[PDB]
Amino acid sequence: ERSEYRRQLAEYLQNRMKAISPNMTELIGALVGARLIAHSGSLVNLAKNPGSTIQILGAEKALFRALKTKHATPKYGIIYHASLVGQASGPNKGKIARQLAAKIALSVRTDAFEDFPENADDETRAAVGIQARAKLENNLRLLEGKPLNKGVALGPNGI
Amino acid sequence: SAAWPKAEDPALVQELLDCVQQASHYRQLKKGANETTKSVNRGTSELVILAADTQPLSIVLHIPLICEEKNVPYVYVPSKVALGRACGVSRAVIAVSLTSNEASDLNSKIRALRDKVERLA
Amino acid sequence: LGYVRTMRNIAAKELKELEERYVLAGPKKI
Amino acid sequence: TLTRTPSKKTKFVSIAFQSHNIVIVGCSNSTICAYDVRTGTMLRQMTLGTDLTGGSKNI
Amino acid sequence: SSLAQQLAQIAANSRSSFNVKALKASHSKSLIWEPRVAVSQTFAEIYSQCYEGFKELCHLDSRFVPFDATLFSAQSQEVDRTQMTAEENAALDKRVDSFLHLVGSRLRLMPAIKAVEWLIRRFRIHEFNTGTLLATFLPYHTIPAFVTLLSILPVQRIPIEYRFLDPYIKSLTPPPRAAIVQQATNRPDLLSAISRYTLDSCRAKQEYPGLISFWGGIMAEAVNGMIDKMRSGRRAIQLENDHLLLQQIGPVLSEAMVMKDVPGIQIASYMVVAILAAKGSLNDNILTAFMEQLVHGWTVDTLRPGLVCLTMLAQHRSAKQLSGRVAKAVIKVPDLVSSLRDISKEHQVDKLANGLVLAFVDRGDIRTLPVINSLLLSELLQEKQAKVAYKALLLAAHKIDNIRKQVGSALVRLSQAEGDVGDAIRTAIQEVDFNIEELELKLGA
Amino acid sequence: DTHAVVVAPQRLAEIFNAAPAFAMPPIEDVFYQVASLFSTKP
Amino acid sequence: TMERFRVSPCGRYMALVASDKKGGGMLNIINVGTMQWIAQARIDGRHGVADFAWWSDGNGLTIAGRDGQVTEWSMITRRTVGIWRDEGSIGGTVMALGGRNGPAELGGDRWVAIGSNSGILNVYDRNDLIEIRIKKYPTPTRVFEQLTTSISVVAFSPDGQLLAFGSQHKKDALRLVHLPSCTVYRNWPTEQTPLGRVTAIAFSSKSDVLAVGNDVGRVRLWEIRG
Amino acid sequence: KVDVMIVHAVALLDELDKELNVMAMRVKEWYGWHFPELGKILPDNLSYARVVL
Amino acid sequence: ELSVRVPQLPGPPDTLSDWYNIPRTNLTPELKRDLQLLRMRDVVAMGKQFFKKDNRKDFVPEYCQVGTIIAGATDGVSGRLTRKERKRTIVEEVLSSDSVSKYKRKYHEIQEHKKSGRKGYYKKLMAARKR
Repeated sequence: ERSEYRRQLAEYLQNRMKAISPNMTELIGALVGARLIAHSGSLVNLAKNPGSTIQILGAEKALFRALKTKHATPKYGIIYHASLVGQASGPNKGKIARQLAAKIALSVRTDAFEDFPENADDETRAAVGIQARAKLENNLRLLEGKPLNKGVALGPNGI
Repeated sequence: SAAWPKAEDPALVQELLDCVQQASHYRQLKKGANETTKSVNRGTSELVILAADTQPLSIVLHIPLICEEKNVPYVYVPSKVALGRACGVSRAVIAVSLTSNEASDLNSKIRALRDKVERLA
Repeated sequence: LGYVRTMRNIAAKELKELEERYVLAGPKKI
Repeated sequence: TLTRTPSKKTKFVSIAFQSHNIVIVGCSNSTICAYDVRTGTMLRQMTLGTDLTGGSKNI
Repeated sequence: SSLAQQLAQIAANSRSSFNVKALKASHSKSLIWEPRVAVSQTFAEIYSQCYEGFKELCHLDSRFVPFDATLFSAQSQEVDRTQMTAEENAALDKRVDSFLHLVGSRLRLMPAIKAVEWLIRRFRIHEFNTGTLLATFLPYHTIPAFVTLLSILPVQRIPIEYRFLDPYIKSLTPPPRAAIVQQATNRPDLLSAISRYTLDSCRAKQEYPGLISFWGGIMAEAVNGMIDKMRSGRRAIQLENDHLLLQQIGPVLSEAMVMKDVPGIQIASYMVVAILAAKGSLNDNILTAFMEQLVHGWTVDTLRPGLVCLTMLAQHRSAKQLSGRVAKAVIKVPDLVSSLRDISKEHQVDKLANGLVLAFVDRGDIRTLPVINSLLLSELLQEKQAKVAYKALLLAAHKIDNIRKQVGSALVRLSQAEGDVGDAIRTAIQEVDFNIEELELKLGA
Repeated sequence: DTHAVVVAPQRLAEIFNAAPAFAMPPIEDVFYQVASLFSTKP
Repeated sequence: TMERFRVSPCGRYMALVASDKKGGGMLNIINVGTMQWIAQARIDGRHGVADFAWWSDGNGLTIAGRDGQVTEWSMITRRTVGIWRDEGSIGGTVMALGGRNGPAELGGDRWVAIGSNSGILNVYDRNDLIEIRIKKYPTPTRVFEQLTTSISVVAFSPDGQLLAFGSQHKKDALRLVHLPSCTVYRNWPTEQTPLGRVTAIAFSSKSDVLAVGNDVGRVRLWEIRG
Repeated sequence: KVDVMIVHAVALLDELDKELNVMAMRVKEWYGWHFPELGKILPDNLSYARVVL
Repeated sequence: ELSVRVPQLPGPPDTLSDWYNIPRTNLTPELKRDLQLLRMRDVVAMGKQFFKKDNRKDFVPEYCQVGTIIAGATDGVSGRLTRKERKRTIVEEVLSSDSVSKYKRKYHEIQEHKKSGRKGYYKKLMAARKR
């Protein structure tokens, strides 16, 4: 019974996130969006954050440890358990984390400050999220389809 | 619309972009919306110039809230491309934030410029 | 630069709190 | 108050209306500004040169 | 170390294993099974599993039944390829190439991968037929089966054209289309090998849309990069580079444009011709050669893509008129003007329509007059092209020595046209300064 | 009068790199994409 | 001063920028055959007139001032046809105006090219200025941001197919641009093309020869052949 | 739209995941006295609770 | 049923197979302080408790794991460190313990015995001669 209630709570969290912030829900999804809203406190409190802040929300202990001891800061925070940074591998993971955090900052500012005529469909209420997700998936597949370095193909002699 | 401290007079717009170019050569300038937000939140920012040609205008509307909380003057120029190549960027810059220091002719220009922005408000 | 920025944020918060406390401790009125 | 000039040294010396919503003002800093009364905006800043008859460059 | 070089060439050219560790490694190379299991497998276990795979493949498609008798036979359990003579080895190579062309369409399926695993583990196709196997796995260069084939391939057995794959064999990642396309623009041998593989399949009618789209995309991007390389600015070098590009391309496009039975490869060759005519600044006789072969080549299935590519080819020509047979088969086109309006919504058909009207007027046949009338009242030409076309029509009327009756009927209809075309036609009458009423009453009396 | 169409190769590489060779749109649709890329209509 | 002037293509008139900046520049227009003042065209700016160019039919002239305001001023009606703004120019430096088959009431020149002090040169199709009403905010056909320093020279081909624009303040900063495609030619100038610090350029009358003269004082000539 | 339900629901979701994990481990140790090999067969605790049911 | 394999082809051991996979030492500076303390634990209990003289050239072993005593169920009133004494490292526990003044006293006696006649003594002799 606890599992059934937790499943319907996850469905409710998804529906309420698509109600509140359709752009960010179209970008990363309802659970990671709810984690970001939770850490920042509110939607208009998340919207006042730069993209570099939204990149490393949640990784703050490692961040301030590294900043105070002149180590190297963490590359991402809560954003790591989104969908779109999990397809990459290698340094393209950190590059996609940067780009995704910037698009999340734009989408949260749009979902927290833009007005709508109240007869506005959800497909046009999540327009910035749709456009940013399509562009960001194109940039991800370019970063993954970057070819490897050419080499000299040697014969059996060494010639 | 939502850009109510608009700089519409072209003499004032030319003065704002000339001071932006001088601060850019002094490396006293923070370019971009995220870097502008960081400078305004940290409180090092003396004046902040947003652009009104932003196609979703709501992606720079959070900076008026932080400037109302931190009491720094913000103003809207017409063209983001003009702001961009005023900073010397070769991109479209939608928000810029120019900072202050101990003693400069540039700091005197900053004080006079925020007096003119307070005349707009 | 990152270390100096964090130390400057901490020191600016300390200055704001100390200046508030100093004003609270200690042709004006017509 | 509709608007004010950026420069504090601009003094308004004459005013005449072109139509119901367009006000033409002369200034001391060699300009003839053309404001629009409803929104308070500025259509165009006509200008005039120096005076080359004597000193005092501002017409 | 000239002796070590001669012995290295001998050891690379050798084919059969001669010590026990070499036999165990060459038997260990497999697609499906891990090497620790694939060492200890006799040829009855492999034949049982892979014949279940071939039974599934032969129930899917009908045409695997000769390979049921020759390649997947219970006697073909036992045949060693290195003990037969050169003609037996060559006939076995022909049978293997035919099976690989046949199985290339279903290669994402585990039955077909089991059949290829039988060929690899019995006949050693990864060593003796590396060209055809690597070419038939090249359209699937984004899949783990291609990663495994790349893992089991010998290094020195790959042909010279596919030696871009060496970093992707050293680090087991699938190669990208950028790498394949860049090696296609740099080497003519790789582009010739891909085009030769797909044309040798399409002559045997074993095409599939994945292979056709693969070849069309890579030859399009390769001709794009090849033109961007061949461009030089010097006149004689750009002449020689256009000639070298045509000598490297011409057989492939000259076959794939008139391959009537395969409309997919015909449309892909039309795509390559459109890129070659737009981007590469070619000559007028080369473009009339392309147009004449397209005109000889189309079907009903590729008629509207053929007309799009024909609009681009005729648009990028410096001459004004079309060379005969083009206009003859466009007479044979069913719905010319309505199709050209549907194209001119996106593609600027003006020079094609102008050359068509001029080439019809240059015929003394009188079965082209509905097409001439429709093309003139179409609103497709410009005002100057309409004026010079009507001037050429009245000059042909003056040149004729019935015929003049239909000519005068067409001329009075064109003079009594309704809109801006009729305005320009009467203006053309006023600037040729010849009266309407002379030929009017001459044809009416 | 017309000239040779200038097209950056990254656009054509995007046209063909949008999908693998299998599970790509049919060659009529890809031909219309390439032709509308190389169409000189303002 | 009489330093900056332009003779009309018909040869009848000649315009001289009057050295009086004061937030807006004027230019006095002189009949060539009698050398007498016949008109005066005044535009509003911040430092005056960056450059100007006569129209191709010879009547009006387009005056690009500093701080981005560009003004079409006719000779027949002898007042301003219109004012538009360059896109995002913080200050104009040079302008050129060429081609054929443009708008009939704006001189019949097709292209206008305006180079600013940042390094960016915008090229506008002059059939896009007509909305006689001029659009107050036209968009460029192409924005060239290849040169990094302020655009010092700009010159159209007399048949309107080439556009050469160059900056003086960098060694070998000259680019050559096809029209109407608005594509920078990549094969010239190369790393070893001896341009120098380019101070003046000039296309031939048949547009067969480009002449480039640098700050050292050396003219060099290039046949154009297509 | 108000986000206090968002922060409360996600804190509730984290606490529910923790308590559900500890109660599932408890029913594993609580039924492993009667059938211990079932915990090795089924590693998923929801299906373990369903089999106990 | 039977799938295409994933080809996965591209020194000292990481975990000991015979000792139930003790991980190799992540030689952090805190673990290095702890290991120096363990080789100097004779000095820490100042003569009240002597230890087995194990003196290898390298005090850092290859395989270590920093753990914590949990609980003896028979003794829980005095055999249990309180909340203000459960510290992070071992050196923090040694410093939070007593006799740090005893270490400082022994250090200052050693410092006097080592500054006994070295160079301040000779500077004082030279000054007394020059006066």
